[PDB]
Amino acid sequence: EETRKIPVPANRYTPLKENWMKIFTPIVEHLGLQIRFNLKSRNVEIRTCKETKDVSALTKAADFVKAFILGFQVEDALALIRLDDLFLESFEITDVKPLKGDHLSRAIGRIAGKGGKTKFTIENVTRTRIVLADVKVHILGSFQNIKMARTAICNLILGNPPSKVYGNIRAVASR
Amino acid sequence: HRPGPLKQQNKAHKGLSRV
Repeated sequence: EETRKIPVPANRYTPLKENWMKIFTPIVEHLGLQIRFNLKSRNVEIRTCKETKDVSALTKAADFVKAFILGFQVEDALALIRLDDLFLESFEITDVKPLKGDHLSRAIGRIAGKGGKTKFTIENVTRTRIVLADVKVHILGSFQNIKMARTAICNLILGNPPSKVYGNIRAVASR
Repeated sequence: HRPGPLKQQNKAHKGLSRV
């Protein structure tokens, strides 16, 4: 038997309650794995059974629920199950420049943009999914798309305006 | 042409003797 434990934070319990159906139904139907949610230790527990094939699905299944722990939407992690080369890379905003106080919140606002649209635009440029924590940034996609999204984000918080990075990333996506 | 609100323009910082 193979054991995977995925931790859940305190703020992720309610979206896990509201999205549990679309979490166990993809696993229990076509991945052939047993899943439960240990409330006593607060862990999503995944183990194999007698009806599992292609054991790497287990690994992807863990990454599946890991994405929903990190804040990603459900169907993106469904695409993580369906596709074969999808990865997530995370870094804090202060991991590339020392920002304090109101500067850090301004960096958060520059990543998100007004209405979220700037972040949304970068997604539609790079075919990736970007989730902002309080200070951490998580990018889900393939390797080169992760690199383009990470370069766009690192330019956005360097001080470059969202319009300039917007135009540059919308032009450089034709390669 | 007049740039719109979306265009980034920062407010300037203002700093003999009588004999």
